[PDB]
Amino acid sequence: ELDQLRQEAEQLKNQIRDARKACADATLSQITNNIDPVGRIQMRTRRTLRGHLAKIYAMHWGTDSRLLVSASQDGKLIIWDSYTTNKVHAIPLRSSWVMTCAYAPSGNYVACGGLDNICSIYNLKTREGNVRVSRELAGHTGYLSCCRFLDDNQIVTSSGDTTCALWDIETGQQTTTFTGHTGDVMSLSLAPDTRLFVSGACDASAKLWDVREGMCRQTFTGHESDINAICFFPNGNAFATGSDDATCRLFDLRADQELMTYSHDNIICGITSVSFSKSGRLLLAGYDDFNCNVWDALKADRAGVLAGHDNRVSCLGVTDDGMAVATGSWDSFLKIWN
Amino acid sequence: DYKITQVLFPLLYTVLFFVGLITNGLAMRIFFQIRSKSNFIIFLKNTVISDLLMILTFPFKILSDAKLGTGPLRTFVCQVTSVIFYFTMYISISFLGLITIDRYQKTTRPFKTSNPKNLLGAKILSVVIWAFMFLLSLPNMILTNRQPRDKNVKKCSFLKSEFGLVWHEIVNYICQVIFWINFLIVIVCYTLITKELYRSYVRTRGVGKVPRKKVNVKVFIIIAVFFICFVPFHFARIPYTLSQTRDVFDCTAENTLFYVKESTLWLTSLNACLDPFIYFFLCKSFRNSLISML
Amino acid sequence: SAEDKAAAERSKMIDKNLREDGEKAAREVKLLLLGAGESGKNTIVKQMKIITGIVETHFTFKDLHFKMFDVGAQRSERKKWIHCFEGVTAIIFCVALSAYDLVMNRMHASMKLFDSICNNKWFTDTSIILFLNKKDLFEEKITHSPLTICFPEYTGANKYDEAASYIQSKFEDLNKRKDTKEIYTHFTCSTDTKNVQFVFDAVTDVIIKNNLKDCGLF
Amino acid sequence: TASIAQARKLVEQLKMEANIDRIKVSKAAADLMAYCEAHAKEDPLLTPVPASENPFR
Ligand SMILES: CSc1nc(N)c2ncn([C@@H]3O[C@H](COP(=O)(O)OP(=O)(O)O)[C@@H](O)[C@H]3O)c2n1
Repeated sequence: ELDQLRQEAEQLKNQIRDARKACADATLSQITNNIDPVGRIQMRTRRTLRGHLAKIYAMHWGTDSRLLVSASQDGKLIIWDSYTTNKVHAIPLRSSWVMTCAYAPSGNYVACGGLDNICSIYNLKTREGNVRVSRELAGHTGYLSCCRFLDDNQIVTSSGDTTCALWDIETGQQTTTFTGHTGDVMSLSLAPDTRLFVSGACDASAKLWDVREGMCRQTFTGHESDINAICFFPNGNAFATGSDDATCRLFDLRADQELMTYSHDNIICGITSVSFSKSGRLLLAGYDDFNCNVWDALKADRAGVLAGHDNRVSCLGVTDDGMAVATGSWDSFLKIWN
Repeated sequence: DYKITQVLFPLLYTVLFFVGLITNGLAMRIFFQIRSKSNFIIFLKNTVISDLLMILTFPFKILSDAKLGTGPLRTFVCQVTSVIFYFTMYISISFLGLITIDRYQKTTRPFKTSNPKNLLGAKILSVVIWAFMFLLSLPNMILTNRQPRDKNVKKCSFLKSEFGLVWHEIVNYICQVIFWINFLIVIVCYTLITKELYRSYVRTRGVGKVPRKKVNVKVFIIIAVFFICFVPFHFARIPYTLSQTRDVFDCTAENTLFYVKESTLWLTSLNACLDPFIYFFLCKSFRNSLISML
Repeated sequence: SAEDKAAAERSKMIDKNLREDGEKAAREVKLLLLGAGESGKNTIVKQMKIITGIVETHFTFKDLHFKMFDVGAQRSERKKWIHCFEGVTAIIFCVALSAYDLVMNRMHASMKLFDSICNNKWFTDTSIILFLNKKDLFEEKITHSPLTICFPEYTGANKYDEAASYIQSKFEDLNKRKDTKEIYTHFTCSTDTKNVQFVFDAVTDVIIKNNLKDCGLF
Repeated sequence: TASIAQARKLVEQLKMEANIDRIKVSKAAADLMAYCEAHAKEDPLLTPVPASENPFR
């Protein structure tokens, strides 16, 4: 019974590993020698957004590439105007422990959550007066790792309860439950088509999930440590996973292969945030060595360093058009780089 | 002509100078690197600035003392360099007292936080005391208009007018009162701080003793530095002021008077390089920063 | 430029409000509770605190505002969210005195939990307010059951005063720093305004050290 | 039954996840490079744009 099932699972696992090995005929780095590397890239702090008074853990850009939102442990979620360096909004949080921050594609709702197991979504319009509570999703038993808005009526939240949840804003209750992981989830990102999103947990694997059906598409057991940073490639056919062993691994969906990794001797610390560029050529990762790295997604070499912070990095963001990059590292400060 | 051993004496200063020249330098980049988090940071920055000014004034003093003409260099040193050294050392005294007061307030009232308004008030007080010391030192620099009557002697007590002399005596009296007030305040506040730490420890831990002596041995270092390097100078300052202004002391007493006054002045000047050392020995974060620098 | 002026005025007002809120938060004391579910952690809460993963308890003592935090409902990995408790005034660790023979022993489980908390990179300078609660039950339980079954290292005789004092010292040796972190140990009692009195003193002690560490005295 | 239901679910999921169609890694790399070169011109990060039209100057 149990022994037979375990043996069958092991046999099929080695079979799928052999199939993946046979599929990988040529690595990306072997054929990347044709393209000219971008080389050194210089990026400076254009704006220093200094309004927070605690350790910032998460942020997100708007679709307008101008209005962002940031979350720290001061119990304040601050919607910032990156252009004029002003606070468009500042909304108090009932729970100071917040680790996620998502912004609605239309810009009307903003979500925040953390150790309180409750994802609070607040309306940014509030034409009737001051800001007010809009929705409070309470269905998770974990620390509510990350959340992402699909639209004004759907939000996907991955929590520390080893499960993911897709909710509905109008109903206020969980609609879809994603149960494929063995360890608790830490971060997830949505694809451009908002129909197939990847999720990273601490069991050293990244799992795909469909919004409609809810079943798991693909699983990548590439890393050997906990995965805490993940983001989609701009096309939607690839993504990157960042673990605490200084490893950023690129995984393709259709190929379903371990493609290429950011293994370097200088980096020994962990990773917290991973993002991409508008064209996807630049992969912007955040390491525990108090500065962020900008790797070339193809040449497998480092291209830029964002050493302006004085603490562990927690949140990275890149606009849809790649106009600017926002970095927030445990110092109540946001830095804008171009 | 006191003795030829005078030439040996500024050598101590240069031994005091070179190391000092780096110690404040070590405190120049580390103290200013961190932001103005509290009033103690501002006071420490002002203190290290005063120590750097001391280091800047030292080579002029050693050049005047070792070998130099009365006209070209001794008058310049006695006119501005000496006076700026004195009021900068008084500023360092005042800022040490302010640091002690801040520590006493943080110990007796731990729950009170430092607001931006408090930092602004501390900066205003720093500017006010700086301007006050400069204002009292200005007559000591502008009233020395008399030309050197004698070239053989190096004592510049005659290069000052009668009103200059009476204002000099008034400045000495006022600064002695200020130093005594600051010294008693520092002693009282440190004793109260030690008492408060002992009371807190016996309330929380009870009859423990091993860590209780850790704060006692570090507080005494500050007290010892402020005592053996500032207080003997002010014991010997009053007779020197009386000898310079009045003629109540005879000729042969001037030798030992100058000897003890200049030795106490060297002890006071040692504080310029001592304060970086004691402040790095006290705070562990400064040691971590210094190690990371190397 | 009327819109720009209005935006600047709104930003200035928001900054003033945020500064006021930050001052209010810094004036208050944050304490993190840790331990086991059956170690008596909930006993301390239901004593005088008149005023779902985190149970936030706020009470005022001697014109000082406190904020208790409970992580018992967080049934996940601790190291993925234990870094969010930076800057806490102290850690309130509750361990039961009578839980030395319950079964993989309860005391060994608490010591292993205490070892990770006391020797982690996130609480190197954060003091721990150790609580050896349920001392009343420890009086009638020491005689029946000795500490030999928990560990053979207890050469001393089994007595209520001797065992409780010695088991207190069983937690400081787990601390490797012993310089930046000070463990405050107290035995809870039913005396009115006595258990919370120690917390106020322990918070004052660590704050004084914190208020002097940045002042150069430590 | 309860101790084996999760094992059955896991093995069934791992079995039916292997029925998807997979392309060669070379084709995926070619598509990634083509997409990178297609939007390379319209990428401020790769090509530093002049400050005249830069909204962050
Ligand atoms: C506020 S700055 C200050 N404070 C004093 N207590 C002072 N006592 C004396 N001075 C001036 O310091 C310089 C040299 O000190 P003195 O002991 O008066 O004369 P010397 O024995 O030749 O050094 C002269 O320019 C004096 O006018 C002082 N300057």
